[PDB]
Amino acid sequence: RDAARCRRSKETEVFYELAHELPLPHSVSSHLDKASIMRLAISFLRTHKLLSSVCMDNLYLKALEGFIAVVTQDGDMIFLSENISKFMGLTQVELTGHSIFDFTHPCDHEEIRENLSLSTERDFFMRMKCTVTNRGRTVNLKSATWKVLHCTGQVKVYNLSCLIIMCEPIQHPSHMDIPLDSKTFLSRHSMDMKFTYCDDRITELIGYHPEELLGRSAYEFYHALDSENMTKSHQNLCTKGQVVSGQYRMLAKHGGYVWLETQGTVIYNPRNLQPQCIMCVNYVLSEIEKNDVVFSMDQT
Amino acid sequence: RKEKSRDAARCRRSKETEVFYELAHELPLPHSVSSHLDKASIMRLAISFLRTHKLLSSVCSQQMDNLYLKALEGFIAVVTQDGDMIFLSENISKFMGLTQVELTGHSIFDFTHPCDHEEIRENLSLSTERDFFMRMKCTVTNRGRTVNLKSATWKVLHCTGQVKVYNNLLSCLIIMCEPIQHPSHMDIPLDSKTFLSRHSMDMKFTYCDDRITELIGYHPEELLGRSAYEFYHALDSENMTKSHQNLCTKGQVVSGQYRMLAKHGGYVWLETQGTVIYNPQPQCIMCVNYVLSEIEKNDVVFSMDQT
Amino acid sequence: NHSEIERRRRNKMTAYITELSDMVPTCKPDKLTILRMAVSHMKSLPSFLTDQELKHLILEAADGFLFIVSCETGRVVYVSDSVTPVLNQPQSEWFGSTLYDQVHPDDVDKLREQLSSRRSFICRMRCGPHFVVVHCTGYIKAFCLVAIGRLQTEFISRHNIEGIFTFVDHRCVATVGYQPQELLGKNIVEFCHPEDQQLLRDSFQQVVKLKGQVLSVMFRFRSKNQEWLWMRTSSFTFQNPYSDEIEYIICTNTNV
Amino acid sequence: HSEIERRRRNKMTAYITELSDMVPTPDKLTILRMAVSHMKSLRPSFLTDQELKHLILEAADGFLFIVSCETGRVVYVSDSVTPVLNQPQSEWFGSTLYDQVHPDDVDKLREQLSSRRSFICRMRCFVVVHCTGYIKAWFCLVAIGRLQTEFISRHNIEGIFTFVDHRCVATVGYQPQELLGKNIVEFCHPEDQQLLRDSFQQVVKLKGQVLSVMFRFRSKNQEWLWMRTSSFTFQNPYSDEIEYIICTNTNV
DNA sequence: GGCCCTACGTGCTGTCTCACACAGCCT
DNA sequence: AGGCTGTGTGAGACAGCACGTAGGGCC
Repeated sequence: RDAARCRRSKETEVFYELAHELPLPHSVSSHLDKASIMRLAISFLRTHKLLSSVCMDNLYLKALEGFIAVVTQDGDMIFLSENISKFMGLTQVELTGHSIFDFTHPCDHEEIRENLSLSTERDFFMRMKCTVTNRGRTVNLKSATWKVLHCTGQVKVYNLSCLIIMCEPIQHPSHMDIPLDSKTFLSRHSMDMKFTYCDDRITELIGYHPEELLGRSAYEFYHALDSENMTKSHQNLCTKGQVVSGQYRMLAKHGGYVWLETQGTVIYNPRNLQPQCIMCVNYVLSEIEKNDVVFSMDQT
Repeated sequence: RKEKSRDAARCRRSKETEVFYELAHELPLPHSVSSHLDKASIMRLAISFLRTHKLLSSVCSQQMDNLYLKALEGFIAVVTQDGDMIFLSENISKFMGLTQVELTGHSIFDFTHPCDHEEIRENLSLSTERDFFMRMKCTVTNRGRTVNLKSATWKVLHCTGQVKVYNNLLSCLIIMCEPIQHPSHMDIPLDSKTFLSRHSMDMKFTYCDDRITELIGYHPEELLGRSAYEFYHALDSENMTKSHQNLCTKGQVVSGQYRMLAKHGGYVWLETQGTVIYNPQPQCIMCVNYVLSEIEKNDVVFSMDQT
Repeated sequence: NHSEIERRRRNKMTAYITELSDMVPTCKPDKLTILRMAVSHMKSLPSFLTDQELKHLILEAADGFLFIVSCETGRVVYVSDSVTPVLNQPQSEWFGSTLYDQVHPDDVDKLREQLSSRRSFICRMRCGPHFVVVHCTGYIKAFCLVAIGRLQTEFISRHNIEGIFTFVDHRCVATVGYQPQELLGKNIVEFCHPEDQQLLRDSFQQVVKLKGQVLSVMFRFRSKNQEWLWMRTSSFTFQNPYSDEIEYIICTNTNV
Repeated sequence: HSEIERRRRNKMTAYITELSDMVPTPDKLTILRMAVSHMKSLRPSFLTDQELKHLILEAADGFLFIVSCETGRVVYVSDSVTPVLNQPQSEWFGSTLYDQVHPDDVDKLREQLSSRRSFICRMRCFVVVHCTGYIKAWFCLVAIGRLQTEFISRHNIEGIFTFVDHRCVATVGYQPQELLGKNIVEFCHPEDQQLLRDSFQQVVKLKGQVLSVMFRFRSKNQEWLWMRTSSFTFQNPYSDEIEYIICTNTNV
């Protein structure tokens, strides 16, 4: 009964080492529970290796609207942006090494699993735990609320897969902060993509009067080639709650089309959490193109 | 000002607590359990009791009657259109441990797998028959061993029942959940007219019980590696593939009646209770088949394998 | 955070109070008054439901009936009144009879072993002759069995990738006039019109190549009477749900 | 208790094994010593700013550009604008941002530029870039760029035309405004009308999977063609209501 | 000022985790 | 005697709750 009383003290004296050496403040580095030390050391070594293989400066992260994230084949985040705390209530220290499958909705695991496996560009929507209340006060992880993140990036291989995803959030229409412009009109759609309340700005941009759109199905305006993309986006919106579309042509009132880009949202009832209606924000990327042709019956 | 203002608040709180603890006495529960119930539980139980009594008076309106619940092998569970459970059968403790008092009144979506929050939503909202599978949390292990909530293992239930609309529109769903017994721990006897099996992941015969020769006619060693889809009648292929998909995505299923080709012509109706196996990834699939009738239309020949 | 938990609890209590406000028929901005009124209403009205209501609730959902039999002799000791709406039989017929008599005379070997501690079996009983299947389930007590009873042109022809007849539905005896055995083992191209094999070959090579999508084509099939008739086909390749491999081609030889 | 301790021990063993594999150089005690020695040789944040830029530029695949808040002038632009937008740094230095975008998109940039910002424009190369940035004292704006025979036609349940792409001018010969309002069967061969009608009344029953047929299609000049169509019915993801029957007409 | 619904926090208990103590094994 | 597994211990931090006082808002 000496080694047990000696090695255990020896191990702690050693485990305190490999912890103070981490690139973190000494005060914080001295308060780790003998497991985060390894969880951080292994991640730091792996990201340094991957960094080495791949290999105004301090303004790139500040300019960015999202948080960088790295995921390996298993799903262990080996690095996260220092500003993740702003969006998600979690911090880099306590979320660097945990399996990504532990911080995602169970229904969305399949998409991530497919994306990780090896055309290298990737684009998917996943739900990640968030512990930041609407008022801005941080809350404990025991009351996490799901948040949708729009992720883009490309899979990479180093001398052994990897993934570099730059996730961003989607602004809520009712809590908008970014200023608008002269080419943005709001709108409200029924749960089956049926117009129910349209802003009066369409009369100047597209060519449809506000009273001529209330009731007609939305799918009867998108160009045929974009029907598949719009159906996929609407399905994602219905299943998740928020979606950002691509670039789908929209038919005008006298021919041609004008490009758009939609950032949908869903509003939930506060008495039974039954979805009420779909709210969308529409951008415009150009003017009327090919105005001397007729596509649909309505325009004729 | 402050001295008088605070005094009124104390009296108001005392009166509220007295009324709250007096209300709990009215519930149809023993005084022992009622006394220690917290206020929120008392409110939830009162709401559930009122709603269930209203439904019974509106829509659902003796010597040997108590035996009904005991004979039934499942547990009744009324679910409203908002996902709230307004009544759970008292015998739910045996199947899942969670007592009626603890669970009654809670939202159903909180006690089910998140991936199964769409099937329930579709079924609850409006042909007034329902037959679907769901995954519900459990706290009782094999042979009976209560544990904490955080150690819950999901169970698959064969939910059956019919919706019912009662004028206040409000619609209450009545279901009869039935857990599917694990083949590894069978408790009911297995009568003679039955033959066990064991298929691979993609539904290939890997091992068949010897009774198949007496029942159908195929030799136990004659069906190894052959895909099962080559035997089912072409009319039941849709049902069989739906059952296989449900088995893959939900652990266990109870496939509906279908027809399986036998030898020298004819077919025999079968009912299968599939069950996946999880390695402490999936490994293999077992089945507990049933036979309902002897060979029908022996002379007729359908497939090439029978010629 | 303590504040967030307290706010959530307060909101939940307020929502429950609001719900109870509407639930009470008699009822009013108050909380103590609303609670008192709810108590007063509950005064007018041990288990949540009496034993007389659980029976109705179970019957509405499961749609079954309770029956009792004796293991020694099989005589029906008692049958619930709900037997009439289910099996369209008066209580007198079931009462005083033997359960073995109320089943079609080939499933006796199941009930005989089952009756002679839980019981569960699938059998069929006469419908007052149409036969239906009911999932009998119940337990055994002192020795008697108590168990509720719940309740539940063209011819398809599979094919191989090459186009061989791997299955022929029994309807072919009338739809085409050929015995099922004759068509088996022979390529569908042979039975086609003298010079039409190009269309069928193209359709078969395209159904297996176009990622498994339904195709339709028309031709002139022969018959045992040596006549040419136009029958359409709907061909699509089956795919394994998990492995996602080609199993066979399902063709519905619909007749015009 | 026992299960939790066993899981913790297994996790610790796995971490030890992974750390041993990471190091290049045991008894579960020399491993930590070797790891700390290796860490001492290398190497306050996890990664340096340049190392973070090397990852941001590889993930987002954009660049950084600085513009003024007075006359849309550019002070400095990152060198990464060579691979993307196909242009040298000379043009993007001392010029005006309004002169490097589509003429029709000037108003959007003018309004957005005049403390966060976000918009979509099309810089010269045309491409689509999702500008995002903020405002810092200087006033100047800092933002990071970024980067993202057949004939289709819809149909109603009955079969009346409802939409035709502009490719009809070449695929068949008619103008897009001629086919609209006329049943497809009218343009089909009299002998093939039965097959097309049967397919059109069967596709609605066969919902969710495409159906393919073949027949003869007319043209501006009296003749016969061979068009293979893959028509599949459309249903709303939520309501599941039949809306229209897409017909991805193909020429064969 | 007359009530009455909300907003933050003292103290408490019953649980959660984590690292520290005896059993035992091939080199 | 070396490390390796299996076993129970005391201690800090926890969420649960109820109950306090208090602005503040309808008469």
